[PDB]
Amino acid sequence: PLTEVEQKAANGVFDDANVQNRTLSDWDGVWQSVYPLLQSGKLDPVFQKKADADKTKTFAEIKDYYHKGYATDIEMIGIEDGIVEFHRNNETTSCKYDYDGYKILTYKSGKKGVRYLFECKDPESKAPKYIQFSDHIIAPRKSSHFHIFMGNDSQQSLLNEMENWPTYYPYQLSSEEVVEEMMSH
Ligand SMILES: [Zn+2]
Ligand SMILES: [Zn+2]
Ligand SMILES: [Zn+2]
Ligand SMILES: [Zn+2]
Repeated sequence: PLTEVEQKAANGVFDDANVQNRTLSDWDGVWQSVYPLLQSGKLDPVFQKKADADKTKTFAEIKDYYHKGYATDIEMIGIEDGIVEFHRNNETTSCKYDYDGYKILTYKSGKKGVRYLFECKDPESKAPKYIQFSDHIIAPRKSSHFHIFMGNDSQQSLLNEMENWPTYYPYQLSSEEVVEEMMSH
């Protein structure tokens, strides 16, 4: 239903006074890394239509951007009931994360983002200690796909990465369904 104002927001325009707190369950769902769709060339039409409206960019450099961009080996995230399970190699880790606010970011492009931060306070879980969802939303609302940044250093390091953003769409969707979305977008 996306409003028109929620849309200048997704594009990185918003007043820092409009961001609001979100909860872990904006991101409940079972979810699939779109990386394998990069790798089998399933996403090219996206990177195509994009070099078609960017004269600074060739199909080549765009693809290379999303390659470095989506690379993860967390194949699959499942989030539900306060817990986040990561699937890397026929083995999950999970942890009951705790909301720890949001950082507002301004990118080198003058453009802005909000990372909604969480942390694992479980001594006994083996999940990443620090996670940050960023999903182009600034206020409570169910995600449609998201970037998650994850690490065990601090929050600030993650805040520092602009290089990698493993990107997740819902498991329901077909490859055909995923690309469709990244165009109508
Ligand atoms: Zn501020
Ligand atoms: Zn698995
Ligand atoms: Zn993004
Ligand atoms: Zn989308």
